[PDB]
Amino acid sequence: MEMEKEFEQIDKSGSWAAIYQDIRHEASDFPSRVAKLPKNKNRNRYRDVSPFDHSRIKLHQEDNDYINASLIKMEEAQRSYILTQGPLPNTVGHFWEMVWEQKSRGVVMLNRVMEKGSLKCAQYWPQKEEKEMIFEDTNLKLTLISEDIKSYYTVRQLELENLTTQETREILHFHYTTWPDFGVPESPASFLNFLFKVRESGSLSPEHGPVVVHCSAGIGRSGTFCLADTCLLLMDKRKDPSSVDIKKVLLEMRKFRMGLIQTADQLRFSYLAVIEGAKFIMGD
Repeated sequence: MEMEKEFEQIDKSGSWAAIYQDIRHEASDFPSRVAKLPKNKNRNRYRDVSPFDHSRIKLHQEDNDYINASLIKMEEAQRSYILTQGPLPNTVGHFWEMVWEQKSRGVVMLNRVMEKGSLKCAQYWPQKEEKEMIFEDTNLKLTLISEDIKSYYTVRQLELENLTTQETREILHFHYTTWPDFGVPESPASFLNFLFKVRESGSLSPEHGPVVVHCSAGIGRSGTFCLADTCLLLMDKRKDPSSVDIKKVLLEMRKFRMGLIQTADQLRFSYLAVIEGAKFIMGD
């Protein structure tokens, strides 16, 4: 079925939970043996969220190459994304090592450091120009260059230096600051505006390594971001845009990382975002 009318049919019939459970039943199951080794327990935020072995990002290190991060490679859309958890106190150095080694231009953050009175990720970037961060375990230096605070999101320019080679690179930090503590946003308008700002920066484009996207576990809000982006790109590429099946796209992405889209409310919100976004692209 098309999307917008499949949407009203699920709303009127109140069957979002049943659609979402079908997705959970059909989703791929692949091994995650490296994630579960004892030496990696303090490298995982949640015991039930792990990267598959076949798609995990490897650090270029001979001691321990493990990080909780996955490469989602979308062949028809010609887009790649790295989805990862919010860094932990003992993985902030690994996180920036990955950004460096994978040649990423942008980092997309969809959570606040504290939510619901608890810490959802480490304070992994500097908050003042004159107070830079040094990660001694991976030999990197990170400096805040500039910051632009808007009503729904903040964009930062960061400089990452590889202290071994003295090479430097500019990284863009796109921080969506207004996702509510409970539930999903009422309108997708600010999320779409945010997606378009990431796109306009070049961070999603083939002349760079894959964008790095995270929330707390790296599967819920993070899944909503890449699912919406990929669905809108396919609608631009194909002769028949109404052929894009958001459930099929989601199952394809779940071949590369488990658990993408965590609730039926996130599934409904993803539909809404693609539907509204397809009107603004045009023709408009």
